[PDB]
Amino acid sequence: QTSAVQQKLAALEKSSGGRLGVALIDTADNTQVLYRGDERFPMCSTSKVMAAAAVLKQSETQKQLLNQPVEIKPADLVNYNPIAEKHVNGTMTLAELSAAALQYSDNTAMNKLIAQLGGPGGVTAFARAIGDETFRLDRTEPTLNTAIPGDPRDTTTPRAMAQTLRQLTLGHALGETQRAQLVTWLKGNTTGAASIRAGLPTSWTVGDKTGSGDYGTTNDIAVIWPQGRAPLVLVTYFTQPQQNAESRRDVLASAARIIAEGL
Ligand SMILES: O=C(N[C@@H]1C[C@H](c2nnn[nH]2)c2ccccc21)c1cccc(F)c1
Repeated sequence: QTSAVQQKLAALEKSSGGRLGVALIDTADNTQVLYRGDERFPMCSTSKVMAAAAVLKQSETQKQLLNQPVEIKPADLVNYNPIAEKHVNGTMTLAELSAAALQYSDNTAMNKLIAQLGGPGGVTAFARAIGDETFRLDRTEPTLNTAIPGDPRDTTTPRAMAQTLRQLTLGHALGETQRAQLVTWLKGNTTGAASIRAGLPTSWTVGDKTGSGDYGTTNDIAVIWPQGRAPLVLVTYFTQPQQNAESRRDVLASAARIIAEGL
């Protein structure tokens, strides 16, 4: 069946020039709204949530892991590294790398998380261990953002990512202190005000992780605490036909607004 909310999302998509994927979980009743919910989309930097969560999981059996120093060398810098470049020829702890990856979208920090997990397949292995059979990470930064249409590498579906984000932030995939740390990091994101947040009432509290890539790929995944309501989990993925297409964060805001008006 096609719901009123799904028809509004289809109209938004038709006027956007691209392909839109949405998954909402409303934890008030566990109901879900999906739009292209089982189609694959390139995750881009939204995958940084899975990598940070995997390191948090490791830290449950290594109390000092998040304080372990990691060498940052000049060769480790990639294309966008606003935090890591200040520490070249020095060190950052895994907590510092996680915070930089999540809150500033630092790509060198992401690569250190991936290396701590043994490579992209270690992030995928963590996803499988928490019940996500869909997520796949295949490459490091920056090439995981190529976002080529039809390419399965570094993709997931909106339904899978929403379920996983719920388990990580509101469920019990992580220990309680680790879940709280992940939520704190997401709530402190610096990059998200133009994306899902821009479509929601301003009184609501949001933690989110954005992503952007080639093909105008514009993504956001969020946990939302509405005024007077149980939390929502919302994934909005968007990608366009031309490699050099511009970012469209307004499309993600519009999708979130449609979702919020449909509650
Ligand atoms: O790594 C890339 N962009 C990051 C992704 C990161 C961000 N965007 N939205 N959330 N995080 C960000 C922020 C500022 C500047 C660059 C970047 C990329 C994109 C296309 C092609 C490519 F080979 C790499």
